[PDB]
Amino acid sequence: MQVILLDKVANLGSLGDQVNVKAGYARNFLVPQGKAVPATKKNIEFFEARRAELEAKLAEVLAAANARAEKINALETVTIASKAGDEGKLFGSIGTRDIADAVTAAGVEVAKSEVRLPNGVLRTTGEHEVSFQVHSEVFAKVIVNVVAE
Amino acid sequence: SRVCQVTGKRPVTGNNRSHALNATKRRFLPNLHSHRFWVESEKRFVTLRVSAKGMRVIDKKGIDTVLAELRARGEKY
Amino acid sequence: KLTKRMRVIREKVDATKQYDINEAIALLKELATAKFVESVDVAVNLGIDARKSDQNVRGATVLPHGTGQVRYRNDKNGIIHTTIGKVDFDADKLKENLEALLVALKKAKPTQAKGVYIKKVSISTTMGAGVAVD
RNA sequence: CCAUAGGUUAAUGAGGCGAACCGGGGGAACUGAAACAUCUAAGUACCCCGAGGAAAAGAAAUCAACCGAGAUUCCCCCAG
RNA sequence: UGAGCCUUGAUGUGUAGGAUAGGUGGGAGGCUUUGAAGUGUGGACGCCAGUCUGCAUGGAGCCGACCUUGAAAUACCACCCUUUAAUGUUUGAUGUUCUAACGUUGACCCGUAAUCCGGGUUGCGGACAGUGUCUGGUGGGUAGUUUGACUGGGGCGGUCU
RNA sequence: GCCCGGAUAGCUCAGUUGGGAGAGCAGGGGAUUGAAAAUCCCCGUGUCCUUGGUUCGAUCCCGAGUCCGGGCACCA
Ligand SMILES: [Mg+2]
Ligand SMILES: [Mg+2]
Ligand SMILES: [Mg+2]
Ligand SMILES: [Mg+2]
Repeated sequence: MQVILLDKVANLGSLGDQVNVKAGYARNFLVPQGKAVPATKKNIEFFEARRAELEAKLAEVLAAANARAEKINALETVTIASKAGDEGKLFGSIGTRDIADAVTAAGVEVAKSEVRLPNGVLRTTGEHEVSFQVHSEVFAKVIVNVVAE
Repeated sequence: SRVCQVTGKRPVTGNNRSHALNATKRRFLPNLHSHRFWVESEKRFVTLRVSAKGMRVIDKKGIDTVLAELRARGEKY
Repeated sequence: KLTKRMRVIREKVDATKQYDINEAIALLKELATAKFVESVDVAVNLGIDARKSDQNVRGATVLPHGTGQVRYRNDKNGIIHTTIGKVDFDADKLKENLEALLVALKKAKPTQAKGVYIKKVSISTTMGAGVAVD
């Protein structure tokens, strides 16, 4: 398939490229969430006419994401309370949901797609480093606390 | 019924010719597959029972044109 | 090991790609670099499987330009190496010199020879690199 | 959230029956071959959907042969 | 990771032979001050005879015509062979991770007075499974049939030109 | 019809991208032991399936043929 990128894709290229992409990749991933559009001549000319204002919105979105990363890094006041047992054993688990609830109560309605965790899900009491991906290049680090209430 | 919703491909009937040319009635079925298509103009996911050819037709024309043809000829999706 | 003479030879000849006779015989004209006159040599990894006994070829050819009667016999690897004159001979006449060699080579095609009869022909002088002929 | 799904009301229309003929979706076997499987019966019987007074088809991406004809349908030859 | 292809290396020990004779064709000029015969130093292979490679100094020397041989020098050049190593390139096998197709006969919410269905949230699985077309094997589960004539009855035997 | 494998000493099997025909078991003789066995020593194998060719030389590298097999193909 010939498709026109709408965004910075990891391996395809930058905003605007006629790349020969596989049909499944374009149909199921690139097109549904706005990242690419088919290489129809109508779309090609329509994209080449208005192209200049796309990088403007892209740059302002990237700047906003960079600002969000600094904001959530500076917040760093995250606490989750759950009834846990002795020996630092957490009965249940603190998940991305609880993390998103705490960062919602702290900052601005942070969703649960950007939040990232290692293979483990912090099943023990302690302070853990939580990863956030506001953008494709944004790497944010958050400190959390858990209470065995 | 095994009917492609885009191309109207229906199961057809033919023969099973053997080496001795014995013929027994058989059926050719369309390669149908339920699929969810991202309809951007209404921000929806429309589910269609479509064959592979019909999916390729949607690929060429665009989902909007195919849905326009559908709701023009009835066959509510 | 490698010397300036050999690196300039491989700089003059890019044998990784094929060449046509019209300019490849001019490549041999410019490869003529020795204190003494050299002799032009041609090697074809010819397609007959001389490893098959009946596919062996024996032939002869009289050349108008001289060196003028030459003989040739295929080896086990299936490669014909022949010299058909000196290097100072003009490129034009050497062209029809190897063309006469080529037609004398085709006239003796064995019926058992299955596959491409002429896999490739390369030309090289006494101290020159192999240039493919097309 | 919007929206959409869904719900209610109003208007319009359809339902079913019917001989044959017609278009389409499926589709045998007995039989013949002096047995039988390719083939035949036969796209016949039968089932189903769809209509109309008719239906279907129809204005060449057709034939022809270097001359030409000029949509479709039906009849007689061609021709067993 | 295999395997194909290109390019660079190493690679060749029977007998006389100087000694670790790859094959063919051309062919004594070529190597060399931009470091030659040498001299100490680490290994690769090995038939334990040896060949090749890195480093140190050297500042022009070195290879052959001959004894032999099926085969000549082993000065050199080109093609290629058996094997092996490296780069590059091509296809192929797995294995791992991911989610977005797809599955969900997991949970929750809604249409809704609903153990259907459909939508939504979510979990799990995940390019697997499953299905469509084609294809090798299997397939009395099912179907259509065949299973000769002569003959002191038929069968058995025998026979058939 | 196609593809592949095998034929080597009495037996069973190695053998190298060609440079001399092997190895076990069998057989014979010898040794040991009172005697025997088991061990130990010595001995002697061959159209290398056949035939032609390559080669300076062929078990090998081919061509052709015989037999033994394995798989596949096969609508006068
Ligand atoms: Mg009959
Ligand atoms: Mg039966
Ligand atoms: Mg019958
Ligand atoms: Mg009878």
